[PDB]
Amino acid sequence: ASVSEGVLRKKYTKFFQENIKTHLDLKQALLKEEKPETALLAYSLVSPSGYRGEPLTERKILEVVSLLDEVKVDGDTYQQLKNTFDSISKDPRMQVSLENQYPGKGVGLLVATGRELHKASVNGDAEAYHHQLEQISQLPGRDQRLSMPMQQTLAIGHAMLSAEGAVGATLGMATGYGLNNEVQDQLKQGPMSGVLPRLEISNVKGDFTFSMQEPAAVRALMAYLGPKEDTSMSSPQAPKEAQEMEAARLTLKQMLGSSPNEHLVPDVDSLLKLSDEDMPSQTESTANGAFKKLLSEDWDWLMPAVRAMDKGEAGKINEKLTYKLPLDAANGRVYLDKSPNLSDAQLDALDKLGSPSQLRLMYLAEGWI
Amino acid sequence: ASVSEGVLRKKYTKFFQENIKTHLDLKQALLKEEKPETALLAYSLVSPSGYRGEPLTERKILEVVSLLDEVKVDGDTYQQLKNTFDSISKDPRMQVSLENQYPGKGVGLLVATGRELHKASVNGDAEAYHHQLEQISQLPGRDQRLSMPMQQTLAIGHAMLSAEGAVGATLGMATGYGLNNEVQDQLKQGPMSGVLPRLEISNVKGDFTFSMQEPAAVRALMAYLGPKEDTSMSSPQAPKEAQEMEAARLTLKQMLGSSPNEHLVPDVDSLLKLSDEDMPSQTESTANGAFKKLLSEDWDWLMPAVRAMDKGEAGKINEKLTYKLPLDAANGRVYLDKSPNLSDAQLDALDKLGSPSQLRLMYLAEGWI
Amino acid sequence: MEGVYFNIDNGFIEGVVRGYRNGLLSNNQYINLTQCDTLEDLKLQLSSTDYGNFLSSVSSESLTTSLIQEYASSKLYHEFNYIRDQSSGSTRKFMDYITYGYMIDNVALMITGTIHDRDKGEILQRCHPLGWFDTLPTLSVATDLESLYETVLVDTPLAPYFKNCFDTAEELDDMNIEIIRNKLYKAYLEDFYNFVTEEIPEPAKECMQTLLGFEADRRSINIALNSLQSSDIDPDLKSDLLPNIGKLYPLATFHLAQAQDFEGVRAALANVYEYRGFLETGNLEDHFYQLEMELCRDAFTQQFAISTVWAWMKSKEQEVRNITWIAECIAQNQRERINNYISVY
Repeated sequence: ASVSEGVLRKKYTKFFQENIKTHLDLKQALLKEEKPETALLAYSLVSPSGYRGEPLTERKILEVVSLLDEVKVDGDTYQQLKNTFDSISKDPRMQVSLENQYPGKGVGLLVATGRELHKASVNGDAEAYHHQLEQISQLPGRDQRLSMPMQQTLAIGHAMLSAEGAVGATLGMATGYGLNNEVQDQLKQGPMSGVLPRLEISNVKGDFTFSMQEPAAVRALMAYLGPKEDTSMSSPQAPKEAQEMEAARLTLKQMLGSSPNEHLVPDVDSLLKLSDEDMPSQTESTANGAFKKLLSEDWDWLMPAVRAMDKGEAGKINEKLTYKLPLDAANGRVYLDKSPNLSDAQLDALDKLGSPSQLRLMYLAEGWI
Repeated sequence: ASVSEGVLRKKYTKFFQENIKTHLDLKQALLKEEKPETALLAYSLVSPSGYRGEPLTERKILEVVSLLDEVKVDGDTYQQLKNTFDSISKDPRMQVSLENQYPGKGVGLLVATGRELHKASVNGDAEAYHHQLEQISQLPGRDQRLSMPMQQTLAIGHAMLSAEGAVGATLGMATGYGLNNEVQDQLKQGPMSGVLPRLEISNVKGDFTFSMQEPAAVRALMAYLGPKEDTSMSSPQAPKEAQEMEAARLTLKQMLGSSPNEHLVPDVDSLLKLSDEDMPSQTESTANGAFKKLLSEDWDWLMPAVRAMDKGEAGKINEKLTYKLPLDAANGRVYLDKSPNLSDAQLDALDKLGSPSQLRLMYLAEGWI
Repeated sequence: MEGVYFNIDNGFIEGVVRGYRNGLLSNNQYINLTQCDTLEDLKLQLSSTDYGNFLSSVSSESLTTSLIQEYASSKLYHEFNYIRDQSSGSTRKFMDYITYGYMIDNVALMITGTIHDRDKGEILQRCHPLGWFDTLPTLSVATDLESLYETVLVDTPLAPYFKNCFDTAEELDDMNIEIIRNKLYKAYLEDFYNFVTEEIPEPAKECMQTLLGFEADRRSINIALNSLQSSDIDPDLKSDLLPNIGKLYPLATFHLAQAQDFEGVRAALANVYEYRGFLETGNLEDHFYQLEMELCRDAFTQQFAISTVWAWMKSKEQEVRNITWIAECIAQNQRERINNYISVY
């Protein structure tokens, strides 16, 4: 109802037939019709980074992200995303989020193997947590333009880190490469992520440009959309620079599904505790322990529990999820059942959350709650 | 709709009962009815070669090609073939085609075995290419009088060369005959080729006569029907000798299904390339690579793809040929499918050919394309 | 060899089944049954055979074709139960495997009658008393196929055969029950073929392999000729109904699975040599019955073999079918097609 991609490289193959290797003199070749003002909008994805600081300026995936930037039918939903990005790119608060995920821009064989079997299992769980999360935003009431490609990027990024865990554990066990490029070529097959705008950054440290199909720029965008608004920056008392970067911030936080009351501060650190005043308020702390139970009790229970909660029917969770599996016993097949044993205390806490925001479920899939 | 043979040697057994061993004084015995002018037409197959240069003049297969020359019901289709042959036998261009297929008319054990296992496998493929080609001319829109016995002759000729490959590979491996006559007697069982006229040749080098149920005279007839007409030899500017041997040439080339625009120059040589001006024009070069894909992915895909192309439905080839076969895996039967993965570039080139000519498919079955 | 260790347990059983075999009707006895005028003449004529004094103590006026086929089937069933009681070891197992194939038909019949809201006692009769399995009348409750299976079918010997049947999960109608039953009989024939391949000795092994091959081939041709009715069936959803045993599976069940019209089935069977003599002529069922009786006749030439039990069972069933057909033609005054019995002896 909100997203429909394709993989037809033969419908518009004239843009990829000749050896076009120049960012300049490509807008005339990208017109190709009697439409001019809307063919420049698909060129706006690569145009601020089309000259400054890039190698060879036309990599073979930079055209398919610009060809399949389908603005031909609809020119409203992508323009709203383009009016919001580069309006979000003004405060240092987005920029300090784009510096935490980055740098500056014998018995010892049993230990080093276990450090990389832990890496292959954490990233194998977290990749599965985004596959059952791209079918929660398939349910009615959600949206798919911002929710789908944001978490399709992360599921590709966890599939590569999980592959590097046990390829490294194999080459260390069989000793005490070309396999990482074979799996990198394999995960680009099949579908591909929807096009989001470019998120250029210009400041006193230079003029930077990130990609938003990188798993580290996605991971810093959702950390920006976390915290609630304050008493400042949205009142008309301060018309200075705030209302064009705060209403652009809240129109993405609502676009996931998070109301401006919802706080959602991250957790990962090297410290013991986080703080005192930004703590979850024991109604969602009881509820976050119920969602973690649904992630780690079955591979298929998070989607029909959110579906049962959008209808306001979050008290029938113990009965709508029960199903029966067989068991060979000493008396025969018995057909016992598996139910999520949600207690009444955390079944009540799922009621006071009206619907889980998509931003809350994506912090949960990254281990930030 | 165009051919119906038989094998009843008891319906007209009076012509083969007595020991008739003379070509002369056989036309009175071949009359056998109140019909005279049409019984001479069945005698015209062996009559120009009935006296000059032959051994014993009545071999036991030369009567069954003359008895089953069935002109009793229809006297029009064979007469049109007899008006065309010996009118084709006038130019040197047919005669120089009938001189290219003719002469003038330890570790060394592993090498000599591999030269004859290559001979048994090339001729075993090319025999199979004519069995699924005698059911393409069974489809509606084709004809069977000239197409069937021309390529039934070749499939017998490849079955004997394939038998000589591994009989020779057996007697060389078991050392470092009567088996070739046992397989020659076997391939004359069952059906038999339809009767084509005799193709006599008279020139300054002598008076020759070939057979057209020999695989080497068939192979030189289709090399003559290949090239297109020129600006000369069909215009009324040259009424000298051309229009009776050029319109006889084009009425066989159309009888296969080849329009006079179609060129189809052969390929086999001892050189690197062929020429510059007779090259295929990249619409059929892309299409000939699509037919070679259909010959060498399955034993049953050439006939339902030509059948799908005569209807103008040559864009649904990827879906009308897909079928599923089982596969024992580690999880059970899975029933995966096999499809001809024709790309869109060579699926378009099969559209610009309206229908494959039977002459094009027979060069393909001989490796000349 | 085969005559060495066989008789130790099976010599008495083999001799008694050959004695049962010597009472099969030959051609002259069927002609004498054909020449009867009324039905009491048929009773008196059957009295001078191995059957005799079987319709004694019935009546002289309550004699009906249905009563004759009931008693002629009950004599068969009592003889089979005697031979099954006198056995042990592998022969007892083999006869239980003979029983399971009728148990499958009773399952399908009871479910189908339960759909149409018929009586328990109506479906309990005409329900083939050899495949009994005590918890059979409980199949008339709880229409849903799961609520049959998780309650009563797991404790039956038909429990390992529903490994495919849980694909559709709704209430049943007349085509779903037949899809189920075909999957049952497929898994069943392959279980019994792999049983014969590993335990039964060799001269009985080859005879049972060719008889099971013919059973699988007959049911494959019947499913291919009944599946082209008014429905849309994926060849993936039809090839799970044709058994992986027989002389037409390695490649000829493939063209049966991919076939649309009657000519597709004719072209599919055109290359198997024993077949393609069947579809171009009349009653297509009589060819299967005739070929089954010829194979069962060829099974009685091996002496140290327990294929004799299966061959005699099928021959005696064909004999009961022939006597029922002759009794119908006598009682209904329809003597035009009375000579369409199938007699090989």
